[PDB]
This record gives sequence, structure tokens and C-alpha cells, in this order.
Amino acid sequence: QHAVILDQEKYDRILKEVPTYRYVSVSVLVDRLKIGGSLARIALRHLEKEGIIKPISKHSKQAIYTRAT
Amino acid sequence: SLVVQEQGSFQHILRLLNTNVDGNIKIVYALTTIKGVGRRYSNLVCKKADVDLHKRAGELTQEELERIVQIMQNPTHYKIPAWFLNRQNDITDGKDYHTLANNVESKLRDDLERLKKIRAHRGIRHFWGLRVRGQHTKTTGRRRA
Amino acid sequence: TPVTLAKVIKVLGRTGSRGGVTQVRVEFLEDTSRTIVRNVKGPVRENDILVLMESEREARRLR
Amino acid sequence: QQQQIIKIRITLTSTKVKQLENVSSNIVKNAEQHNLVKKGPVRLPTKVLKISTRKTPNGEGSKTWETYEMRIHKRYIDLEAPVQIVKRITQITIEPGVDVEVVVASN
Amino acid sequence: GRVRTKTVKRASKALIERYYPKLTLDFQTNKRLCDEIATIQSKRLRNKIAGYTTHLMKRIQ
Amino acid sequence: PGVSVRDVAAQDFINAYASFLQRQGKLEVPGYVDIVKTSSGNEMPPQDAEGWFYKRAASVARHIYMRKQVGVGKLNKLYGGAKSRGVRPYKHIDASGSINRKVLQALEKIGIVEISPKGGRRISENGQRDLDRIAAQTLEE
Amino acid sequence: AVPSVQTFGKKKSATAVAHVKAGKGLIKVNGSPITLVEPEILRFKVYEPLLLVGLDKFSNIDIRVRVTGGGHVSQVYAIRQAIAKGLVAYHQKYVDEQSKNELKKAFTSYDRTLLIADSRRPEPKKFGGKGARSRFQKSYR
Amino acid sequence: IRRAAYGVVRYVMESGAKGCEVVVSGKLRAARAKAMKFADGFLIHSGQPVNDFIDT
Amino acid sequence: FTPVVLATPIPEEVQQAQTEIKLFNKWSFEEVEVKDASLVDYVQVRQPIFVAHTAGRYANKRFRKAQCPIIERLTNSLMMNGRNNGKKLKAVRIIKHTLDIINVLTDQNPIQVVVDAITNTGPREDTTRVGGGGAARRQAVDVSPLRRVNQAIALLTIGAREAAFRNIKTIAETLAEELINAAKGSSTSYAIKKKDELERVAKSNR
Amino acid sequence: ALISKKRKLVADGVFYAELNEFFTRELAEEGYSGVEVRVTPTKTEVIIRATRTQDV
RNA sequence: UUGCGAUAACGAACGAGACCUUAACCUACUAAAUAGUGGUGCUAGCAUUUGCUGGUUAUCCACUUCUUAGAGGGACUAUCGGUUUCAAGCCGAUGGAAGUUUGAGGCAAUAACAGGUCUGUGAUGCCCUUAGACGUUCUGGGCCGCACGCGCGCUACACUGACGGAGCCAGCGAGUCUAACCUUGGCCGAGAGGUCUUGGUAAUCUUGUGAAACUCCGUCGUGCUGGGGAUAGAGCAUUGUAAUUAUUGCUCUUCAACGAGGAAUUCCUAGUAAGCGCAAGUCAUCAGCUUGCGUUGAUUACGUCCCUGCCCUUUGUACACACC
Ligand SMILES: [Mg+2]
Ligand SMILES: [Mg+2]
Ligand SMILES: [Mg+2]
Ligand SMILES: [Mg+2]
Ligand SMILES: [Mg+2]
Ligand SMILES: [Mg+2]
Ligand SMILES: [Mg+2]
Ligand SMILES: [Mg+2]
Ligand SMILES: [Mg+2]
Ligand SMILES: [Mg+2]
Ligand SMILES: [Mg+2]
Ligand SMILES: [Mg+2]
Ligand SMILES: [Mg+2]
Ligand SMILES: [Mg+2]
Ligand SMILES: [Mg+2]
Ligand SMILES: [Mg+2]
Ligand SMILES: [Mg+2]
Ligand SMILES: [Mg+2]
Ligand SMILES: [Mg+2]
Ligand SMILES: [Mg+2]
Ligand SMILES: [Mg+2]
Ligand SMILES: [Mg+2]
Ligand SMILES: [Mg+2]
Ligand SMILES: [Mg+2]
Ligand SMILES: [Mg+2]
Ligand SMILES: [Mg+2]
Ligand SMILES: [Mg+2]
Repeated sequence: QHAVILDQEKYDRILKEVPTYRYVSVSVLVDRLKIGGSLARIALRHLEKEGIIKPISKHSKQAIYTRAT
Repeated sequence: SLVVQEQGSFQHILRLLNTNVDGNIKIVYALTTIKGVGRRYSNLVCKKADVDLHKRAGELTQEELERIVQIMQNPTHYKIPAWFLNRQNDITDGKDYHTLANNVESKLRDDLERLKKIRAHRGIRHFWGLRVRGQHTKTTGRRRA
Repeated sequence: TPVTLAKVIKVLGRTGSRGGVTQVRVEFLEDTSRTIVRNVKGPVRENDILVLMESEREARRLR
Repeated sequence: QQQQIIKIRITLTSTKVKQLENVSSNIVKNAEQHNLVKKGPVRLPTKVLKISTRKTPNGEGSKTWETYEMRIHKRYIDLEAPVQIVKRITQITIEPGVDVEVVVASN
Repeated sequence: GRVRTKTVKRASKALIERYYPKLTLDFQTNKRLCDEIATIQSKRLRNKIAGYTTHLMKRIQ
Repeated sequence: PGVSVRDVAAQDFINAYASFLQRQGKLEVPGYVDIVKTSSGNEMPPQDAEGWFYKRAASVARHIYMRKQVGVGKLNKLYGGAKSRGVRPYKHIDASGSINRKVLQALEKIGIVEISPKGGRRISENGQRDLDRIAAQTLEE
Repeated sequence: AVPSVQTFGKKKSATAVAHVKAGKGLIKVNGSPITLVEPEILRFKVYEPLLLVGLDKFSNIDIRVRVTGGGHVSQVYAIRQAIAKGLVAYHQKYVDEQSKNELKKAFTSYDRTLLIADSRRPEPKKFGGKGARSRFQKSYR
Repeated sequence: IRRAAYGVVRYVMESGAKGCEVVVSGKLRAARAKAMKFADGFLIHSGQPVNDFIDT
Repeated sequence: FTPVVLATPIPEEVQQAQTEIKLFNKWSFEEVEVKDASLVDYVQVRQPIFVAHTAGRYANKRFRKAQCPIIERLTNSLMMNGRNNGKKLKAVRIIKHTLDIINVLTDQNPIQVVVDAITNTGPREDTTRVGGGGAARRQAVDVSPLRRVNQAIALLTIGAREAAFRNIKTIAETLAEELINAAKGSSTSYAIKKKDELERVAKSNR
Repeated sequence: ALISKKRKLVADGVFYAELNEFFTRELAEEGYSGVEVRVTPTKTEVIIRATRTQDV
């Protein structure tokens, strides 16, 4: 149901849809993409390392991310 | 101590040890669908097999599957410490065994029918369909079992 | 719909069979000295402002 | 026998705080007129012995519970004193109701 | 519920009936002179008697 | 500019000192790691599976630093938790004593703690020095 | 010697004894700076007496708070009460009374519990139920 | 018993006591038991004055 | 007006808290006008606090919870359904992340959004029972402002908790979506839907 | 004598209760009312309050 | 039935209240190597140049804030508004440690009940039994037996969570030589536990009972799933003369119902409900129980007589053994 591996088309859909997500979190990737929460956590970490989303809270159990600029 | 990324080339549902193991489940928890293999046993076998613990059981290599099967089937030869097993000090040969997928019901029937055969009290209760661990039968187990 | 606001002047007393409803006198904020008695469900006190959906219904239930 | 101190400690245990603090007041006044150096009467935390019972002798009724208490108060007075003139007046007017123990020390 | 019983009230009446050129509109000195002009057996009862006596003096005012 | 192991947060210090111990590789991990649970009250073994003994030894060393005498039984009570007893209610159960005894013996032979004639282990002078240098690095990052 | 007061703050069973003296801005809590208290989300409770009156009022005092008893929240409330009462006590004994009254008004306009201990004490448990008011569930059948 | 209990009650009351009570419970020539009281004077029933001024 | 230096270095972000008491350290309580007069003096803002945790006595008198802060009241309504009893630290964390999300989505002030959500779902008319039992009737009556605030907070937190139960979305973001939809007035949120149900029943049972 | 204070004072109470029932059963035909125990150094004295000392 | 008032009554007594116990305040008193704190006669460390510490009370000095417990003080609803028959009182505000009888109990009248207890008693009338005993003891079994109906509960149905690691905080108790109790520390063991020592007849030592919920960082990811842990197999221990009908504990495996519960029904108004554990009781061993304790701590009302029960008054009575 929810993807636990990421294919290349899912990876480019992440990098072309998570920018211009106004608010980004684990459940936001889980429901607006069709990935699971483990890839959602991994993708959040990877995308803030790249720097096109930027953090606000970075709590465990709840990460609030917004878009960069 | 730092985290680097990993790419997921995948295989679907996989027959392992005559049991359909589900890929898309992490390897410790995917191997727990095998009977005789619980969570502690899965974690210890996946640690003795040098298998990555984060490796989702369908992206696992066939030879890594084979090492997991060998350690599961012959655990005392991979330094699994023999207090960790299903059948220690067995009933008939004194050998520590860990009993796996289809053999757990077989050893369960061997234990129970040995216990019927000697006309022991617990085997009599198993034959009668009652609780065997000294439970009070007046109020509990009163719709099924 | 143009609701009307009303200020509580006097708490006239608990009504209703279980005593949860209270009865108050209120006066209208626009058009002052136009006054009506209302049944109020919650905890109300003098000078409380409350919003009437209807401006023409006098409370009858008492004692 | 010529003004030699002993380093004694007198522990006073009772259940009746009127009689007990009367005995400790008498000990403090005795030291305070014999000019003995003394640590004053140190008051330990009063111990409460609680016993919770059911009131009924059978097992019928509402489950009513009784808490009984015994209260034990403890003091101690340290002294540095000449024993042979302390015990010339210690052994008289012996206190009832209060358990006294005198322990000598060399610490 | 702060209604005061007849042991407080009768004591206050029997204090104002004979010690009026005394006790005044102040609880603290009324509380002090109840200890002299009466034998109230507890401090709480003395405080209730003195406060009701003061409440009565503020009414005779 | 003097830094003790009180000026820095506990989690930051314990992560930094565990990484220092894992990078120096002198702490003599006992080898029944990967099989043990860390308590009877636990359900699963530690999820790190490499590390966690450095984290336990870092926490123990910081604990000895902040106290005066800690023994093995005190450590077991400290690291215990609430045991699920299934259908019966939860309860405190002490942690595994062999793990904490071997952590204490390991910090003895790397010189962080010592044998303390009033009881358990007190910290050594070299232990105070090493922990203070780690705390200084943890602040000045 | 040095000018110094000692105060305390009290929540339910926590007691924080604070030693305030003439110094250079130190604010320590039982070994550690005020900036690490745990809970993190309640750290602004103990920042409140620092920030209601300004940090400029704390530049010539050293505060050392030993908090014992209670629990995690209750210790935080006793700490903030101890710090506020210690600063008011230092300004009562050494600084102007007008300054002390302005500090007291600044605390009390925000929170009365900064200087006054909450009198709410646990009511005893009664037989016939698990709690003080609550009773055991009764059957009729 | 109406001789005995009253002869205890008057003896206590002119012995210089504030109040006296005698309760006799049991069976006396009838199977069905009853209880009967014999009180003269003033008695307190509640509070610390019971532990202070009452012998029972 | 200057950064004070001490033997314990107080950080700069918390040194700007001298000039203004913000919620947690981010959001101002100024320009937090309550749009619905008749809910002023029951939605209590304008006495700022630093965190939504206070050991305040509000239950010993009739109207002291009107002087309890509205953020503490919304926080207090999150610590229920039994397993969350106690756990105000968890509730305060949920409120902190909720105001974070309400700032990220819809960039205006989150305290203003939650007070608009209170005033948009406080029900102005409600029915009561009349009659001595089952053989009864139902009468429409007005609603007190304190009751409106109480029932608004209950309707927001209950529909947050139900939406967060048994799915991937967290309580701090179902609460955020609930408060944002309520603050607009949407009829997608539980609280606005139940307020409309209450007032429709009141009109039908005048 | 190497006993706790909590147990020593309780045992003194039990000794008092046992003497009380022993003298209640023994000295009942000469009006025993009470007993008081005074523990002294190397003596303990037992005072029997009775209405008739001559038959005690 | 607390008073104010009205008044063929007036003035009183029991019960209520007062009282006692406990909780809350006291930088006011008296003090303390069985409670702490500050210095330093003394020294000793680590970063350093003063922050965090470790240790000696005729091999230190001083103090009492915190703790303890004695003596007291303190609140009387004070004061001020409003309301009331300018009463009894009630509400609001300010002050105050406290303004819900300040919180909570203990005690508790007149009388009853065919209420319970003869199996608590060497409390007891009568009857029954008394050597083939219904006395007493010993062995074994049973009280736990299981198609089922009911009551009190515990554990859950998960993401406001489970798991892992890390952080890390109480209060009420209890304890052995008038014989084996509470046990620190060291060592061995995955664990349960074993062993060698130690301290404590206890504000001294167990014990800062380092309790759990909780907090942080991770793993999981809406799937009866890593929720749940019933049932069952094998093994290792402990208690005990004895564990089988599993005493209990541990380890591995097995992994059921249960996705929030008809009809109905319980408890509850503030440090209360609820959540969370801890100690004691019984105890050789056994807590899902009770008695208390503390930790975290809401929502809602400050009302009514609608339901239910109780009380009063009037009323009717052919009832008084009193509607059984
Ligand atoms: Mg399994
Ligand atoms: Mg069972
Ligand atoms: Mg712990
Ligand atoms: Mg832990
Ligand atoms: Mg409770
Ligand atoms: Mg009386
Ligand atoms: Mg009374
Ligand atoms: Mg779920
Ligand atoms: Mg003092
Ligand atoms: Mg009968
Ligand atoms: Mg009987
Ligand atoms: Mg008989
Ligand atoms: Mg019996
Ligand atoms: Mg037998
Ligand atoms: Mg039975
Ligand atoms: Mg019951
Ligand atoms: Mg956890
Ligand atoms: Mg403690
Ligand atoms: Mg210890
Ligand atoms: Mg499962
Ligand atoms: Mg058995
Ligand atoms: Mg059996
Ligand atoms: Mg027990
Ligand atoms: Mg048993
Ligand atoms: Mg029982
Ligand atoms: Mg009725
Ligand atoms: Mg008749």
C-alpha cells in the first residue's frame, strides 16, 4: 500500500513535489505522496540536508518543515 | 556513528524455510512469520549472519537468505548460547534443539501424545480439552476453550 | 442573519426542571431601554453580553 | 573522682509527651545548674505505629476500617559529666512512663 | 456556611451587656481582652466570640 | 572558562563520550553483546547493536562523576524500568547486573573509575580529566 | 563576610533552597547552569523571575539552588519560587526597599506563586475507594 | 434489676458525679431479650470530653 | 535594551524575552483582538504567559476559569480520554507544535487563529429538556458566553482527538487543521459541524 | 536488651494488658479496678487499685 | 432544630457545633555528629586562576534558612463594597500561609432492626456428641474440580502509542540475636539467582528506598502491525518436609479474543477525578486484593427537585405484633 522502497520515479516525484509543499511532515509525505513513514522520515532528513526544506521544530514524534525561502 | 543512504533494489514475497515470508517487512520482523522464529531469535540470527538490520527482507541477497537459514537451522554452531532455544535438554537425546516452521506442531504433538501415552495428568487434561496450568475453570474459558 | 447583542442586567433566577437553565433580564445594546427576559443555558453573571438569534420571545418558565 | 568527664548520652523514649518533656526538662535543668556542658535535648521524629483493622468481628457490613496509632517520642541529651556525683542524684525520683537509657562513650 | 452558634452568640451578648466601656471595633484588642474578662477554653472559640462581639459593636455604631 | 561535566547537557555529553570511547577502542566490550536484553524487564535487546555499550559506559562514567559511590546494585536500580507482566500490572524490575558489573570493570581498566574504600566505584583523577576534556569539546564545537 | 541571603521555594513536596550572595551573574541549579533544567518545555518557568525584572538585576548576585523532593514539575516550580524569593530577600536586606517593592510588584503582577507557596496539599485517601473522594464501584446485583 | 441498677445510679449520683447511666441487656425470664437504661443527670456523648470526663 | 552578560551565559533568543512576553518564545499576545464581543472577558488574552503550564487554582470559584488563559484552557482539554490523564507536558508540546503548524500553514498569528476558532464555534443557541422524563419536549434557550467558550474548546479538542486516533496524522496537526478550518468557518471541521447541528436543532425546537 | 523501641513499647503494652486481664479474673470478688506498672532500675512495681485492700 | 425572626411561651440540656488528631504558615523563640548549611583551623582533585567537587567537629569553627519537635503565635470569614426584614447571613474585591465548617478525619444523641457474627474468644443458656468421638493427632485428597448465569477487578483494543537507548525525580512505611529480618558493597551468572562480606534493634543502615507514569533522541508506520499477550511446549532457578492439579521468578518459542463495547449501570466538584507507581497488611513462597502514601494532574457545576432515596408538615386509617 505505502512504498517502503523508493524507485526513481518516486524519487523525482519527491524532489518535484516536496518543494511547494507549504507545510511538510512525516504524515504529509505519507498521505500526499504514497510512501510509508520510514521513507518519509528518511526523505525529510535527506531533503533538509540538501536544503530545499528548512526546519522549524525538529522534535521527535513531530517534525515541522517548511519550504526553503 | 553517522548515517549514509541506501538504494532499494527489491524482490517480492519470498519462500523461506517452507513459509511465505513477506518482503516490505524489515528482516527481523519478516522472519517472525516462520514458526519457531520469534523476535529475539530473529534479531540474534540476523546479527550472527552479518545481515544489515535495516534491510527490509525483499532487498536481501539470496546468499544472505541462505546464511540466515543455516544459522536458524544449526544455531549452536554459530555461538547462539543454548539458553536461547526451543528444546533444550530435549526429551530423548539430551540435545539442545531449536524447532522450526512445520516441526513446532510436530514436536507439540510428540510432547502431548507422549504425555497421553504415559497417562500423565497433564496429557489427560489436553485430551479432555481443559486448561493444564492449574487455572480456575469455573469462570474463564467459557465460550471457546 | 443579523443577530442582536444583549447585556444582562439582573439574574432573575434558576428555572427548568433540573435547574440548569437560568432566567435573566437583558437590555439591547443598540436601542437601549428595550428589555426582554431570556432563558440562558450556561453559567451567566451580571454584565455578561449574550447573542440572541431572535429578539422577540419572552421567557415564561418560572417556579 | 576529681572532676573527670564521662561523655554520656541519655536517650528518653516514651508515648506521653508531657511526662517525657518533663523528664528532659529536669535533666536539662540538672546540667544547667551543675554547669555541665551538654548538647540540648535532641528531638527525634516521632514514630507513629499505625494498625489498620476492620471493625467487624465477622465479615458483614460496609467495609469500615479503624486506624489505631501508638505515638513514640524520642529525645537524647548528651553530657560530659562526673559520673559519681551524677549518679548520686540520678538514681532517685525515678520517672514512671518513660524508658531511660544511659550509655557511656569514649568518642 | 459561616453561621455562628448560640455558644458564640450568647457569650457575645453577655460580653457587650456588661463590658461596653471596654472592647471596641477592633478584633485584635477584642481578642486580647476576651482572655482577661472571660474564661474561654480554646483559642478558636475565643476568636469566634471576639469576632462576633466586634461584628455586634459595629452594629451598635 | 573552566568546564566540568555539569555545564553541558546530559544527552550531548553521553553521545560525545560514547563516540570518544568507540573511536579510541580501548573499553573491552565483553562479547555477549548482540545477545543480551539489558534487563529482565526489557522486551528487546538494544536497537543500536554496536555501540550501546559505549553509551552505557558513558552514562555510568558521568553518573560516577556526579555522585561519590555507586555500586552495581545501585546501577541496576538506576537502569531498570517498568516490566510488562502481561495481564498483571507493571512493576519496577532492576536491570542486568552482569552488564553493569562489566561496564564498571571496563572503566576500571581504562582508568576512569576506581574502587572507593566506602563501597562502590568513585571516579579517578584521570577520569575527571578525561570527562572534563570531553565536556570542553562538547561545548566548544 | 560577603552579603548573602538564603531562601526556599516549595511546591507539593519539592523544596528548593537558594543561596543568593554578592557575585557576578552565576545562576546554578544543584550543580548546573539555569539553561539546562529538564523539562525543556518548562525551562521558561525558571526563566520567568529572570525575565520579568531583567537580567540586569542579576549581574551582581550569585544564586545557587539545591532542589530536593517532589517530582519533575514540582521541582521546577520550587526552583522558580526560590530564585524569585531570594532576589527579593537580597533586595530587602541590602538594596533599597523601593527596589525590593518594585521587584515584588513585577513578580506578583504576573504570578502570585513566584513568591507565595501554593497551599494545595494532597487530601488523604479514605477506605471504601481508591482515592480521597472516589469510591469503589457498587453492584446492586 | 430495677432495684439494683437504680441503687447503683443513686449511689453514683450522690457520690459526687455529674451523670450516670446503666444499661442492662439480655434475657430475664422471657426468651425474647430486651435492653433497658437507667440514666440520671448529665452525660456527654461526643468528642474529646468523652475521653476526658467519662469512665465506662 | 542591551545583551546582559553573566557568569552563566543566558542565550540571546531568551534575552529578547525581556522586552516582550511572548508565547513560547515566538508569538505576541498583542494584536490578538477578540473579534466577537460577548466573548471578551471569557477568552482571556492580554495578560501574556511564557508557557501554557501554570499551577493555577481556577476551580475554587464560579468564574475563575474565565481568568485562566485560553491557551492553558485549550491545553487542558487535550489531557483527556483516560490514558492521557495527567500528561500536561505532552499537552503543552502538542499545543507548541500546533501553533507551529498554524503559523506555517496560513501565515498569520496562531493565537489569533485559535481565538477566531473559539469565537467561530461557540454555539449561540442550544436546546434543553423540558418535562419530567422520557415523555418530554425540547426548548431552545440562549447560551452563556462562558458556556460558549467551554463548549467551543471541547468541540475543537474532541474533533482533533477523533481525527488523530488510528491514523498517521498526529494530534498536533489534526488540532491545527481543526483550528484553521474552524477559524475560517468551513463546515469541514467537527466543531463547526456540531455547532450547526446544535443551532439547527434549536431553530427546529423553539 | 537488643530489642527495638517500636517492639519494646508494644511489648510493655501487651504485658500491661495481660496483667490487667489476669487481675480482672483473679481479684474480682474484692473489687479490683485498675493496675499501674512502674519500671525502675532493677525493680518493677505493680500497684493494684482495689476497693478492698485487705482481701488483696 | 445553624441562627435570625415570628411567637402562649420563657429559660435550658443531649445530638450539631465546640472538642481532639492530622495538613497548610512562622528567616519569631528553644535547640541538634542520628537533620542540614556556610566557612575554613585542615587538606585533597579536575577544568583552571574560581567554577564543579571529595573528605577530618578536645585528629575544626560557626549558624538554623531548609529538616526535626517542643512552647507559642495565627483566621475571627478580617477589611471594604453590594444585597437582605439594614437581621441571621450571602456574593464580590483587597489583604493574607490559609477566607469551600481553611482541607481531611476521629468522636458522635433518642431509639430501634427478630440486620450479621454461637466458626474470634477459657463470651454464653439449652440441646447434640464424647473412646468404633462430632475430642485430638497423622497420612493423602479437597476447598482451585467446570456445559453455564452474575459481581468486584487487572490487561488491552495502540502513533496523545509500542520498542530501544539516554535523562532522571518522591512520600507513607518496615526490619534480626527475647535468632536470622532489611540488606549495601565485591565477585559469578543472559536472567532469575548464587556466593563472600558489611551495616542496621534503626532521623544513624538498607534508603537520596535514583518508583513508575514522565522528558529527550531514535526504530516502527495505520497493517490485529513491532498493538494485545491469553493459551501452550521445552529448559534454568528460588521458597518449602513436600510444588504433580503448572507456588512463584527467569529465558526461548507459541501469539487467541479484542478495532472502544448492547439494554443497563457506577463513582465523582480541586491538588479532587483520572493516570502512575511505592510501602504496609496477610507472608516460608504467592497481589491482578486491601490499607495508606506520594508523582503527574484536567473537564464541568457552584444549581435543582425531574428521576431515586431519605426527612418534615398536612391528611386518611377498621393498623399498634403497626402493611410482611
Ligand atoms: Mg513471532
Ligand atoms: Mg492463568
Ligand atoms: Mg528510574
Ligand atoms: Mg531507564
Ligand atoms: Mg487516585
Ligand atoms: Mg455536645
Ligand atoms: Mg463534633
Ligand atoms: Mg492505531
Ligand atoms: Mg527553622
Ligand atoms: Mg436473622
Ligand atoms: Mg460472636
Ligand atoms: Mg451456644
Ligand atoms: Mg470463619
Ligand atoms: Mg490433615
Ligand atoms: Mg474460596
Ligand atoms: Mg467489595
Ligand atoms: Mg520509552
Ligand atoms: Mg525520600
Ligand atoms: Mg546506599
Ligand atoms: Mg502480533
Ligand atoms: Mg503444584
Ligand atoms: Mg490444585
Ligand atoms: Mg507483600
Ligand atoms: Mg497461595
Ligand atoms: Mg483479600
Ligand atoms: Mg421529588
Ligand atoms: Mg389494635
